[PDB]
Amino acid sequence: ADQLTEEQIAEFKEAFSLFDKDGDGTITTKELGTVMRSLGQNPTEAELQDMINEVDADGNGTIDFPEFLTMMARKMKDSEEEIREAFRVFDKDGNGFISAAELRHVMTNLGEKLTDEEVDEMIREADIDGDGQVNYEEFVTMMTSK
Ligand SMILES: [Ca+2]
Ligand SMILES: [Ca+2]
Ligand SMILES: [Ca+2]
Ligand SMILES: [Ca+2]
Repeated sequence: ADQLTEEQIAEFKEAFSLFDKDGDGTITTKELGTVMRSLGQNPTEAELQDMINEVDADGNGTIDFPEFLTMMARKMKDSEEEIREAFRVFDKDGNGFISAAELRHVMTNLGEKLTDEEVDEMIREADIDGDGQVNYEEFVTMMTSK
């Protein structure tokens, strides 16, 4: 159930507005296809009717904000949870920080051999305050939800 602040809904409503081109508050297959053709996609009509249908709670044939949002919050919510759970696997001593030895050790046990250099590269494309570690905040920014 969408608890959400005023900011992520400002994001979700923007997300919606870009789909609802003529602004009548609902997204049609024709409006969905346009967006998707725009982003380089190649869908069929049967495909679009299929997307509009799994989210069309009231079966009227178009997606409205309420319907759009229920679904976007469920997604966003499943994602935050799997990123939260992933953090738990790397941070094996619970300190709230994933260190190189942590990441290295885990990668090894995960079916992957990495060098000292490679690990530092990973724990450095995420590290925003040069301390040699990735905390949950830094981690969540790397794994932008999904
Ligand atoms: Ca519309
Ligand atoms: Ca609907
Ligand atoms: Ca740790
Ligand atoms: Ca850090």
